Amino acid sequence: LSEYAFRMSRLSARLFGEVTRPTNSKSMKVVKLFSELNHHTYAELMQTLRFLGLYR
Amino acid sequence: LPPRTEKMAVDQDWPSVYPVAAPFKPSAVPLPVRMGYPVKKGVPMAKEGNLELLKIPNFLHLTPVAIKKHCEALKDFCTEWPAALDSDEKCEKHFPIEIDSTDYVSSGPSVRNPRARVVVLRVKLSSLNLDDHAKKKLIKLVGERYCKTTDVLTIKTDRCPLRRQNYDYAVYLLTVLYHESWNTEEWEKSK
Amino acid sequence: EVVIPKKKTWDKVAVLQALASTVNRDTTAVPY
Amino acid sequence: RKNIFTGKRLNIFDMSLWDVEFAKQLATVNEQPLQNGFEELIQWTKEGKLWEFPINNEAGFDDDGSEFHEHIFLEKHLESFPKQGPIRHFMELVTCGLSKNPYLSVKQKVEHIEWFRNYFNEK
Amino acid sequence: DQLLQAGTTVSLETTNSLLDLLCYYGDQEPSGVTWRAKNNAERIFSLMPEKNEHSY
Amino acid sequence: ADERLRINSLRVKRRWRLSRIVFRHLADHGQLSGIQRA
Amino acid sequence: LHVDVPKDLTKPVVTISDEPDILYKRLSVLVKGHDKAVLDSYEYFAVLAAKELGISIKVHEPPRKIERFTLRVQYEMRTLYRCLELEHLTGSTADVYLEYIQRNLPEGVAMEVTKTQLEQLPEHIKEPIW
Repeated sequence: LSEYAFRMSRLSARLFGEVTRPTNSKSMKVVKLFSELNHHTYAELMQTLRFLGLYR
Repeated sequence: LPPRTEKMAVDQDWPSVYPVAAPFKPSAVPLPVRMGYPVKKGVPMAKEGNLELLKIPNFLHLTPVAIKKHCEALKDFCTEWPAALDSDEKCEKHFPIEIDSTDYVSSGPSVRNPRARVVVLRVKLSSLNLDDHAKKKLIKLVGERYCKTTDVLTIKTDRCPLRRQNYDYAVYLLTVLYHESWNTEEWEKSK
Repeated sequence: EVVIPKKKTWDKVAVLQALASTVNRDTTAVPY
Repeated sequence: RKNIFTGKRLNIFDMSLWDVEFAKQLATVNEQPLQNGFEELIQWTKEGKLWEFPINNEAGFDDDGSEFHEHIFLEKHLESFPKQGPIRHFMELVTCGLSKNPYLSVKQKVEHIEWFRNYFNEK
Repeated sequence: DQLLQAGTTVSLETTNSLLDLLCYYGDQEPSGVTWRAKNNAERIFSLMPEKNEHSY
Repeated sequence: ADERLRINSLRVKRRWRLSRIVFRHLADHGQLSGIQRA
Repeated sequence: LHVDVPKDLTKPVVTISDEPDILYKRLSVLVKGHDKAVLDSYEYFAVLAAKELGISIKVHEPPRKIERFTLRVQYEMRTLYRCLELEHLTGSTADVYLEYIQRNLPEGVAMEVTKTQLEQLPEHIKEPIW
């Protein structure tokens, strides 16, 4: 790897917004972490319809 | 009560009977259509009460006469393609940059789709005013985004949530790439 | 010379209104 | 043999809840039942129940009028952190991660940064 | 009446709104009513301090 | 969600949301869209 | 209606703005469905509309996909495709055609419309900064 390729790559990283400092890969995990992100109630509805004379 | 198909003339205006997408109504469709795997020494089931005909997404509301009568009224909403652009040869000449964006139509309460934010800009480097050094730097800087066979640079932007923001980001990326390709560092001297 | 056409803007329900004016009333059917 | 709009006139001129209910009962004089399916679709579209066509998958969502520079360049919020220490490294990485998050608004990213600020300030 | 008992001064626009509501409904809740003497609207109209064109 | 993630950073037919028995019952009836048994 | 006909009809208001219209080189409409007959009928509908509105249309059938999964009891899902490439259509024509064909999208069929707009270079990039 020519050092010219090295600094041209880290310039590309600055332009496109990738991490300029190559922080290996184990500590690169938090980049991935931060890059990403009720049958109960329905039954008392059924009970309420029953009481009002509109179920079953 | 008797079905209203008995009252329909043979020269009726069918589009008025089914103005919009509506389910199969055997009392409204004046056809003796049958459907169903027949039983031994039997016939396919009749339309009245057939759930299988009710399960078909029928195109009764879209007949050729209906389609013509609709798209004749919809002509007022259209504009004309510029006649100067006769083929893709002039499209790639007068309008170098191609912006590809996608919309998705599913069925449900939510219209949102995460894949609708992606924007793809495509520009041929021959359309950009770069000298030898500039083109070399831009190609080496973009890397795989440039395909040598086609001379096309493809910048895909999806970082921002919306689509206008991604389009602006792609434009800004192209702008920087060009300007920083047209620049020589003190470092760049001794290649 | 590329003469880009002027954009035509129409109301939210213009297409549906056109399609509705495209079809007349049904004589053999009760109201919708 | 002359039309009713010609003749003698008075010649005396020359050229809240009340208003709300007045307008509401003006709405009634042209209140007829829907006459076909197209009118029903138009009525629901005006009420907003129906989607707009052609479908725009980002309809009704503007992300608080944010711009791309507010999403992609989030390093202005790291000024109060250490400028050259390991915390600078960790926060530069964190803002790089946030700037590549399309699911979050700018407000959520900045409050993440503020939580990191507060946590380090306590420590 | 509670605000009057508390000694709180009611703004003119508010009492105008009160008289609007009472007059339009004639002292009844939303669903003809014959005008009753000494009904609430008259009491409000008498109790207010400066009477403008809108109230009359 | 955010609070628990921050500290961590420093360091059956669930596909359709149905009971495995029920998915068979629904799919046999043709109820599920496009789930044809083969 | 043999006698009783509407005397005049309210044509919708379509105003010719001053802002220049968008231009689309291509517009690929990929429709996905569980049924081939529905896709064939929708293809006929869309093609007829495209011919009548003056839009240039070409249709093909991308390969079908199969999702097979076993709970022994084995189930299968079919996804069939039909791709309609419209070419050389402006912004308003494309918008109205899409509104029509998406409002008339049959049951169980989804759509993926890819639009390739033509644009010019920004004035910032015409010459280098000095």
